[PDB]
Amino acid sequence: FVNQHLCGSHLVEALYLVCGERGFFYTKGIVEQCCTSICSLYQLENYCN
Amino acid sequence: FVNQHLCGSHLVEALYLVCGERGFFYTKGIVEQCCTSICSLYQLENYCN
Amino acid sequence: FVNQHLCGSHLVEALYLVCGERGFFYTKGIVEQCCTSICSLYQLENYCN
Amino acid sequence: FVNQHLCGSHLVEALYLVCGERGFFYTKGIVEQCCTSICSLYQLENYCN
Amino acid sequence: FVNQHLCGSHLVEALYLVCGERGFFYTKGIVEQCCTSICSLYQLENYCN
Amino acid sequence: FVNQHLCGSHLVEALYLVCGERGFFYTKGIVEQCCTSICSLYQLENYCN
Ligand SMILES: [Cl-]
Ligand SMILES: [Cl-]
Ligand SMILES: [Zn+2]
Ligand SMILES: [Zn+2]
Repeated sequence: FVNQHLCGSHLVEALYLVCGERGFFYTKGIVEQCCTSICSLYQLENYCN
Repeated sequence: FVNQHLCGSHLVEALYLVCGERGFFYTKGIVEQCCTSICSLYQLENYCN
Repeated sequence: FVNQHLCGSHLVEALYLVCGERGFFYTKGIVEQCCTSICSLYQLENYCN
Repeated sequence: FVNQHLCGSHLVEALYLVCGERGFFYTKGIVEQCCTSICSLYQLENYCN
Repeated sequence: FVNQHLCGSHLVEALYLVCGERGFFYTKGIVEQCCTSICSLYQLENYCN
Repeated sequence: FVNQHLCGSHLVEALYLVCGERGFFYTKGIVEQCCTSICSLYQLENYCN
């Protein structure tokens, strides 16, 4: 599960893009949620600060 | 500021690489510190949660 | 621009995250808009086909 | 269905690099071609505008 | 194969960040190593110039 | 210089896409060449192992 590491890298970019200036909180956590099936941008707005 | 937005993208990848499994909190306060001047990996490690 | 070439790299990534399977058209003109001032994800969905 | 999404993220960067000033067209479909099997940079030029 | 190819992309970004101005070296021998099991920042320092 | 640092990140991505499995030696001289002026795909192949 370098697979997990790789997914996590993309997830933080996606979080960055969705959340913008409010920023976000990153925990794996989230990755466990979003690396099995794709999380929508709508779903990602949920992890913004 | 398109420039900070671009820099922020690199900054969140760097934070992800350093913090890894610990995860982290991303805020404007880190962007202002590390996208005005370059932060070492040692410094970013201080923002890992 | 040196700036536009790098900015374009980030822009195509944002377009991909936003448009997903719908896909998109990248045209150098999308860059003239979104690399001078920041385009929101909402704005970018407009370039999804 | 994350492996494909992760791959698609890299493919658009490759397209960006190969096509340059020409721009390119991105489609589900191009990803199934180039994320099932590795496409050479030569192959990718086919997707440039 | 595509996964290894993709993983290598993340590996060189990690090496760039870890090595900084020293620069770095990699081979498809090192990519195989750090993409089968995850390499620490410490292990990655081994590939700096 | 933060812009040199950021450009360098994109350059390694490009070098990797071009060199793939062959690998490369990444040094200051290459960032000075390809981050002051844009390097073509042919120019990048010059740095592959
Ligand atoms: Cl940049
Ligand atoms: Cl990946
Ligand atoms: Zn990836
Ligand atoms: Zn950049």
